[PDB]
Amino acid sequence: GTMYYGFDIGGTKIEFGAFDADLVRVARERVATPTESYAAFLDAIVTLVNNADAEFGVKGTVGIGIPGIADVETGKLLTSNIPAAMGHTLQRDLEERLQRPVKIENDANCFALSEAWDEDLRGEPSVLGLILGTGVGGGLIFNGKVHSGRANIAGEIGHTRLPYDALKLLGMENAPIFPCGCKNSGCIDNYLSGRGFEQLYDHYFSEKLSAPEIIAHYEQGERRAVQHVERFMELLAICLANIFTCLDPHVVVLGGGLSNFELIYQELPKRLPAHLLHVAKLPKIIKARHGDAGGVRGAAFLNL
Amino acid sequence: GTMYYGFDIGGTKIEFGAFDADLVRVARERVATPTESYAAFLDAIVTLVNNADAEFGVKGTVGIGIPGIADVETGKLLTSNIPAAMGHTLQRDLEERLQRPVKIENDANCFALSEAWDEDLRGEPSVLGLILGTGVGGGLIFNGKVHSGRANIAGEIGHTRLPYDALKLLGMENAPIFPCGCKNSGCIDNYLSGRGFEQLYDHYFSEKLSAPEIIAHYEQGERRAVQHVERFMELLAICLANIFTCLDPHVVVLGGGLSNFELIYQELPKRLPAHLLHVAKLPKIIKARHGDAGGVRGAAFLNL
Ligand SMILES: CC(=O)N[C@@H]1[C@@H](O)[C@H](O)[C@@H](CO)O[C@@H]1O
Ligand SMILES: CC(=O)N[C@@H]1[C@@H](O)[C@H](O)[C@@H](CO)O[C@@H]1O
Ligand SMILES: [Cl-]
Ligand SMILES: [Cl-]
Ligand SMILES: [K+]
Ligand SMILES: [K+]
Ligand SMILES: [Zn+2]
Ligand SMILES: [Zn+2]
Ligand SMILES: [Zn+2]
Ligand SMILES: [Zn+2]
Repeated sequence: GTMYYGFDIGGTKIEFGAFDADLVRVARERVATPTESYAAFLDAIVTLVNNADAEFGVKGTVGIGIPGIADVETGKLLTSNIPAAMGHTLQRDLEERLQRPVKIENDANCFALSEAWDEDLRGEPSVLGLILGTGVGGGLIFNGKVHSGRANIAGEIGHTRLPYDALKLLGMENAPIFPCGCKNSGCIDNYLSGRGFEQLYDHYFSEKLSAPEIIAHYEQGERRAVQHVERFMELLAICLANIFTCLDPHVVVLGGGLSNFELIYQELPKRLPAHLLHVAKLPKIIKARHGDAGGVRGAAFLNL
Repeated sequence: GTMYYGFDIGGTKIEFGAFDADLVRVARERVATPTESYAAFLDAIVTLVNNADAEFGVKGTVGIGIPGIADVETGKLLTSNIPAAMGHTLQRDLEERLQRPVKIENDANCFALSEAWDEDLRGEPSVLGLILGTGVGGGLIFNGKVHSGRANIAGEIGHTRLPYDALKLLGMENAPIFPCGCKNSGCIDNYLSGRGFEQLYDHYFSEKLSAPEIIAHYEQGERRAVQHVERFMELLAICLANIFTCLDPHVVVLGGGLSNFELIYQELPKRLPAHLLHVAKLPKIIKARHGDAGGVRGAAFLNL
């Protein structure tokens, strides 16, 4: 039988998953992300493939989802989330030290592919998978196929700069201009992420709270948190309206930590129309149907 | 046999074209854009279909390209460029008068489809057709098919707001914030168009010159025009790099009046790398291969 393996490699932990011909998840393991050695990164992955090869008596197709980009020419990763990985040719290493073809894909692309494979979305002309978590990431699907881009950068909406209307909301020349991991400044990755949410609160209120704690205070109706959340929802709507005016997606699926903030699903539909073109219609906006598993599933499904 | 008609309806004139089984253009007419009634708009179009039906002894497939958007639900056109058309159910009114299926498409979408049908681009995974003219328009092609969007708004990059790095180039709180036809403000349609090029020159130098005259003065090395052009090319690179970080197109084809400013093909490749991600690669950037005929050809090729 056909087995499909998937890996979701994150900053803090690696997640492994195995799916059978019916796509039933028959294995799930989480090891910590080995950092400060790349010998140790590599090992963790080939470890899990091997264990699983034995345990099911086969060697199945392999897919990897990682944050950042495999250079379309050299094969080397830009991934400032994973110190241990950066600069290496991850694909090639695994491809021989495993005796079979390895597919590699950006994490947001895996997420979008996982969500779009749902029966409900499979025939939509376009799907945008948006991760609002550690960073801001996008996966573009057109007629069921990932658009990965000339250099594997398609959907890197997190490294676009705040638009004018967002800057105006945040005070124009007084707006906080956050530095970015890509080395540019004012990229939305640092505003609409969970970390961006926290940095914004701290900028206006001079207190170093976590997103969950701000949100808890919001649910208690506390004044600063209510003001922060109003500002954040308007900022989110402005930024997304700019993106939707370019992409006009049929369905937008949200993932990552902030996708669990339920107010988003109420506030986005109310706030987007003001920033969209007058003749625009709202996309269908939905919370991820597979929770946190999109990375693993999409990585495995690269070899469907 | 098989004839294909195409119409390119602009602000100033309507252009008609007819193509045979081999795609040889056997007819070309240009009538003025009737704007004092919609009775007169409609007429101009049905006129030319009829003439051509007779003269070739057949009535073939019909495609129309127009600036703006036919409502994906009702059929009604938003085009503030064409007063006479706005609000009406253009498709239906023509689908009966001629007794056959009539396809309608945005002008930038037709342009991109016309360029993408070139043998050179036919198997490119993506093509962005970009019009820099009266306004700024984009046509998105993925694996050879137009992405028209949830509400026919895909590629409306002209109605995205200037990014932070563009505002910084133009002086931040001192940057000119131009009003837009869509009723938002700071849309790039009013900066990167031929009219935007003119308004920026006038903002900094208080003289009302046309784009051609500014460009002529640039070619003479004159101080103000050289300063303006340097600023404009940097603004163009910044805005496009933001868009390319989202879309990552394999090929970018430029059309419209400003696409004849040859300096763009030299300066864009030099200036884009600074504003793209470090791992990004330049798209193939090319001047339209069919000159000013993309509207007509793409409109005709809707039925291909
Ligand atoms: C180059 C880079 O680090 N960009 C990443 C992006 O690839 C990822 O999809 C997103 C969400 O995880 O976070 C970041 O914005
Ligand atoms: C809403 C609107 O009028 N947008 C148009 C766009 O449709 C067109 O493609 C572009 C280029 O011609 O100019 C404008 O930006
Ligand atoms: Cl001066
Ligand atoms: Cl220059
Ligand atoms: K992506
Ligand atoms: K368009
Ligand atoms: Zn960035
Ligand atoms: Zn507290
Ligand atoms: Zn606008
Ligand atoms: Zn002069």
